[PDB]
Amino acid sequence: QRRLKVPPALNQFTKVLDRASRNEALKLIKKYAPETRKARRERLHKAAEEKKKDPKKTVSTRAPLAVVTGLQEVTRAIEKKQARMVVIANNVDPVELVLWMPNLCRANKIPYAIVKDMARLGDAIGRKTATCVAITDVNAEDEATLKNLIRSVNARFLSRSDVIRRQWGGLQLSLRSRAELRKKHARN
Amino acid sequence: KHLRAVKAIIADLVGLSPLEKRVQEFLRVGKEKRALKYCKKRLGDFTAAKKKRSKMEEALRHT
Amino acid sequence: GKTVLSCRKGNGSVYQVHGHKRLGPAKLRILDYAERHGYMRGVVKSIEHEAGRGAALARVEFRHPYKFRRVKELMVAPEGMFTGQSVFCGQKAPLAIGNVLPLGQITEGCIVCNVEAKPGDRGTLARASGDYCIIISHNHETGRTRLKLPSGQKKSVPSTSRAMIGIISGGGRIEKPVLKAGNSFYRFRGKRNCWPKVRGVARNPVEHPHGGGNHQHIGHPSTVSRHSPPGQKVGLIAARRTGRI
Amino acid sequence: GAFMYLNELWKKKSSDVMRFIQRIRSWEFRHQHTVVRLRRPTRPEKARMLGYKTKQGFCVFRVRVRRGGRKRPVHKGITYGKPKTSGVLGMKLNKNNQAVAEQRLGKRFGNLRVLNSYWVNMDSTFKWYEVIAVDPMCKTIRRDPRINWIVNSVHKHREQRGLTSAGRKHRGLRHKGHKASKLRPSYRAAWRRNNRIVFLRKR
RNA sequence: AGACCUGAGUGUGGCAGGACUACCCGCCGAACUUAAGCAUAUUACUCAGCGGAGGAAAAGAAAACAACCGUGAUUCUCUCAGUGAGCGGCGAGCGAAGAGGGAACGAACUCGUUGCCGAAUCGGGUCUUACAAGGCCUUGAGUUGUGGCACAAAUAUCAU
RNA sequence: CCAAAGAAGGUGUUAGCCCAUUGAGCCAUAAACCUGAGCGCCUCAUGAACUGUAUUAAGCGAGUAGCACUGUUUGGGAAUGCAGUGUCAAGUUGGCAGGUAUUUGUCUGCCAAAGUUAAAUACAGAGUAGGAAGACCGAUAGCGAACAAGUAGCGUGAGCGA
RNA sequence: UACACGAGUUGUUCGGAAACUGAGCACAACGUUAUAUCGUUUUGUUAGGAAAGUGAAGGUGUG
RNA sequence: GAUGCAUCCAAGUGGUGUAUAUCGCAAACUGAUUUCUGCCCAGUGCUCUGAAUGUCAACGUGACGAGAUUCACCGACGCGC
RNA sequence: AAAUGAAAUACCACCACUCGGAAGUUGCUUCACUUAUCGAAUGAAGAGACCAAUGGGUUUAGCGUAGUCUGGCUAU
RNA sequence: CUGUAAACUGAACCAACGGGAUUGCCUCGUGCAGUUCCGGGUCUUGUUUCGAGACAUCUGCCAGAUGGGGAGUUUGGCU
RNA sequence: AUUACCAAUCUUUGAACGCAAACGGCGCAUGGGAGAAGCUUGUCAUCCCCGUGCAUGCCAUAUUCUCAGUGUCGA
Ligand SMILES: [Mg+2]
Ligand SMILES: [Mg+2]
Ligand SMILES: [Mg+2]
Ligand SMILES: [Mg+2]
Ligand SMILES: [Mg+2]
Ligand SMILES: [Mg+2]
Ligand SMILES: [Mg+2]
Ligand SMILES: [Mg+2]
Ligand SMILES: [Mg+2]
Ligand SMILES: [Mg+2]
Ligand SMILES: [Mg+2]
Ligand SMILES: [Mg+2]
Ligand SMILES: [Mg+2]
Ligand SMILES: [Mg+2]
Ligand SMILES: [Mg+2]
Ligand SMILES: [Mg+2]
Ligand SMILES: [Mg+2]
Ligand SMILES: [Mg+2]
Ligand SMILES: [Mg+2]
Ligand SMILES: [Mg+2]
Ligand SMILES: [Mg+2]
Ligand SMILES: [Mg+2]
Ligand SMILES: [Mg+2]
Ligand SMILES: [Mg+2]
Ligand SMILES: [Mg+2]
Ligand SMILES: [Mg+2]
Ligand SMILES: [Mg+2]
Ligand SMILES: [Mg+2]
Ligand SMILES: [Mg+2]
Ligand SMILES: [Mg+2]
Ligand SMILES: [Mg+2]
Ligand SMILES: [Mg+2]
Ligand SMILES: [Mg+2]
Ligand SMILES: [Mg+2]
Ligand SMILES: [Mg+2]
Ligand SMILES: [Mg+2]
Ligand SMILES: [Mg+2]
Ligand SMILES: [Mg+2]
Ligand SMILES: [Mg+2]
Repeated sequence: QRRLKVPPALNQFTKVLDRASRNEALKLIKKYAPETRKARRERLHKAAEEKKKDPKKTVSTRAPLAVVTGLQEVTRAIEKKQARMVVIANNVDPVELVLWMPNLCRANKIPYAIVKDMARLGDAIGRKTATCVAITDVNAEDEATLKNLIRSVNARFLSRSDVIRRQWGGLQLSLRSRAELRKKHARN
Repeated sequence: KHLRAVKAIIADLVGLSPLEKRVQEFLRVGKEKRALKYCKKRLGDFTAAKKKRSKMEEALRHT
Repeated sequence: GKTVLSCRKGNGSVYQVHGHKRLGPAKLRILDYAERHGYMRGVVKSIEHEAGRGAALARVEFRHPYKFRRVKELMVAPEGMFTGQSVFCGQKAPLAIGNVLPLGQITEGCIVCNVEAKPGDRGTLARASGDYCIIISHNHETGRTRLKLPSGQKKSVPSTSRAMIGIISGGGRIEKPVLKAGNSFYRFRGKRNCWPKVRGVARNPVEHPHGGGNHQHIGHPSTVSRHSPPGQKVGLIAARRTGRI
Repeated sequence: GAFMYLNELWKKKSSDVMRFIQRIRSWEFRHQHTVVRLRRPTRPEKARMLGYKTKQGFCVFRVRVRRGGRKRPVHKGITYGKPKTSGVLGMKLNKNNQAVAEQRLGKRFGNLRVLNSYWVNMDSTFKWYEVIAVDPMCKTIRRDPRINWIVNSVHKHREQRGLTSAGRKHRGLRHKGHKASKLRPSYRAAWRRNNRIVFLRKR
């Protein structure tokens, strides 16, 4: 898949963010990561402890604030246009499972981000791997760091939307069978 | 109405098949009285020949 | 009818080469790194006689380039090669009578036996007794040598193949007449099981296309088509020129 | 939703993008064994609709099937009797590759209850179906009523009898009306039904 | 110098094979015979052959029939019907279906999609009289989706 | 004598009475299977009157359906089903079925390409468990076998077989 | 050599195996097959990750 | 001349000659020496050749009809010669 | 709508043309690839790379030609 | 310039280091004791090595020829 | 005690599964139990019994039980 003529739709995933803001993008996803089955079960427990002592009609609780980290939950965050910007993984085994993700984004004008490893979108969240993280509404503690992240990333994916969809990858020959093609223009 | 959007965003990255590509090759340079002879032999029936030959000329005014 | 003796032979049941008193397959030393970027010396220690072959097989030992052993190679013996000759088979090898220096590096008009068609198959062509090839042309722009096979049919092979220098041993075997059916018995008992040859015209018209009749005659022309099915492709197969010249 | 987009990529299966994915993935498939255990299915959209949940006790295999018509097995290519049966190469096997695929996996892995299978790739030589299999004795499968049914013992080799959808294809089921008047419930149940010589007591 | 991915290795916990085969399900599959010959056909979608389950199997909840004043899963039965159907060297021969009277039948359901949820799931523990339609600890699977709920421009969905 | 004379057998010969039977019930038996639960609690969920109010997106299974070929199958005949290869959709402005092909229309039914599902139906093969019968055969018959019968014996063997 | 009854076969070293290879066979794997009970298989297997024989630090009675 | 030839197999990275390599393999015929082995290539066979020699296969191309279909054509290697 | 021979015009849908040039598909085709495929060898036992248009993008640094989310930037 | 090339002329044999670094030691000059690289040439987008190569063979299809190799069947009546 | 019924025992094999097989053969673990020479009245040397485990394939799984990969990435 380096030799062949990679179509301009699958090429999209081999032009990922650089390590410059990729760690920053993993910084947000990490601190807005979901609750780890232990702060989840003791969160909805204070939804009874301070409700059983409550008089009535007051148990109201929700997820404090996190990033949409599933896949069909992310997709709805895009279709709803409620995901402020989405992060996408470089590689997933059935590649078609996220192939269309960076294309319904500029359909709904969400800033998307193809990032270098799904194994690094898992460590931040908590799973092993993650196909795509969506970072929806955030608290004013961190509107500064992402408002730039959206800018640092659409400068790489939305600003490039025209050249992306016309971009045939691959055709990268060997160092053995293309230094040979260097030693013959040396014979010229 | 909303599923149709899903079939035009998935029809955007994916592009056209070697039929719809080779059909609009005929339909781009006359050959329309036979573009449906192509998209009938290839595409099975003849009622779905028009609904696609009519859909590639409706894809040509939208270059 | 029944299947014919020729057709009834690629089953290879009884009609299968014997090879129990044979040595291993006789072939050049494996084309490793050493026979490409240099040579390696090897001593000829034993010249045996594989039952069913007129050419002497010379047991050549080399050193194993990588382990510490002495790997032992069985090669067909070019004529003149004796026990203890210190054979060289590499790139920079000399061209004495028995060495295996590469084919595009041997001088032209030379005499080479045990040549190999593909670069590495360890010797195929010019390998029966007394047989040999003459190098005719090198094409250094193409990198392929045209050597003349011991059948007149001169072909082109790559200039990196290997080839011994000389004539295969046991030359002149085919000229001593057999004089008796018993010396043909012991020839094929080391070879496969095809002797005696019953003439298909002396067979019954169930076992062969020629057999039958009140007289022993081939009923229809012996020259059969190239395309003819097996069991019919008997006689003169696709004979393009027929009969005494 | 998430399904709508994967389902529509695969419907546009002949485009240059999907046919690139298949041209590289039909290439590793040609260097793997016939039957291959997968961790995840290649087509989660098409697997999860065919009754595949990503719980424990669910396993997915690629099975490779050689393409082209079956050749009648007659010694020497010689067939005897009426020339009805004279052909040797043009018979078609009356059982589609997907059923054969599903039945390869059954003979091999007797501890699994094959459930379904789906098309994953085909080159001009082979054809890979991912067969969705179930471990009928993983406690998860045991205590889950959506797929308890397959633990029952009438489903031991439903693949071997044409009870899977691919089998239900070549059994002429999947047409119900006047289109299967002799197919129902089977070729022989109808055959026994139409060719029994019934004898009422009082005639 | 680690995660993930793809694979291994044995440790545990299991399973499969074998028998039986009357019936049943899949594939395969003849020929003798009949046609006063015979090659289509018939025998026969049969025998043998391979495979696989059950106490029944299979089928089964309409991409069904009808053309009516409409019927309403499958199966079975009588019947339609040896057919004014039809297939057929239009020969020998072959040959169904709807409807109808019945048997049976409290027979219907659940995934995927969709929308709303998003780990409420699963498994290892543990605690309880074994309570695993529950408790409470668990990265151990799982977010590449386990599980929950709703069924239509028409309803009422949805929370205390 | 008989609610018992056929569950018609045994007994030295032809038995209602000599024997065994058989009966309408009872000590009821474990109430370890379940009959409606009469239940019994320990726990567990899930049923209603509802205050306000939303779902809206409808979409509902693709190398699938279809088509072409050629192979089979069928009463299915310008394809009944299937298979293989080539081809390969559509999206409820829909798809399939409406037994003569094609195009153009209408109408009617239905919503394939995922899944489970009792009963009625087939089978005396495991007689497994239990049996009941007969215008049947009556020892060359009836199973090959009324008996130490798939035995003795035969065959290199598959098998054959008194 | 029939029938009946009763007896009768003694192993560190003999033969065999444990323990060789030959013609050859073919379990596995792998492939193929609707299907295998098919084929490959020591002149060395397998798209192919196919194994304690040794050497060791540490553990252990006890001044 | 080995991506060979002969050949097996139901099929397969299967098998046989072949552990071989034209002093070989496969396939025929005649039948030891010696002695010669004549003429006939019309035929039917093998065999090459195919520029042009004459003609064809689906496929591909075109035009026709609303469309099933019609009428072609590419005459292409082959097959004639 | 007057007004021409062997030919009738301004609110212009468009079939009205020997040629000129590239684009774009397509066959024909050789040129070079190699990565599929193929064959062989091998216990997969030493493959190519000084070296800079060689491409990789070269986290870069600029030059035009640019396109822009309209201070991020990239594309050529 | 620009490339791996330190080897027998009728039977010899070649297989488990030199140095520098790191830690203490009889220490730091000298060293006794674990250890690391060097070399016997650093990285490879990277095929095991070649060779052919979008041609093949042959993967699958159809098609046309050929096809007693094989199969099935037939091979009238009169007299 | 006999008969009838309803928890065991259940040899060698055989799907047969440690390997083999015209071998009542051969191992590898793992206990325990004989027998003894040495040796300290008992204690385990080979030798020899008894029993379990050990086939392949597949599934699940392992408090972070070990690993491979010029697959992906990062410190
Ligand atoms: Mg003959
Ligand atoms: Mg002949
Ligand atoms: Mg495996
Ligand atoms: Mg596997
Ligand atoms: Mg695997
Ligand atoms: Mg995969
Ligand atoms: Mg798993
Ligand atoms: Mg069913
Ligand atoms: Mg019926
Ligand atoms: Mg994988
Ligand atoms: Mg792992
Ligand atoms: Mg185990
Ligand atoms: Mg088995
Ligand atoms: Mg079985
Ligand atoms: Mg007849
Ligand atoms: Mg029939
Ligand atoms: Mg049968
Ligand atoms: Mg059932
Ligand atoms: Mg009747
Ligand atoms: Mg019939
Ligand atoms: Mg009725
Ligand atoms: Mg779900
Ligand atoms: Mg009596
Ligand atoms: Mg539907
Ligand atoms: Mg028929
Ligand atoms: Mg088909
Ligand atoms: Mg359609
Ligand atoms: Mg219709
Ligand atoms: Mg129409
Ligand atoms: Mg219309
Ligand atoms: Mg259904
Ligand atoms: Mg008698
Ligand atoms: Mg006696
Ligand atoms: Mg076998
Ligand atoms: Mg005759
Ligand atoms: Mg065994
Ligand atoms: Mg388990
Ligand atoms: Mg580890
Ligand atoms: Mg790695």
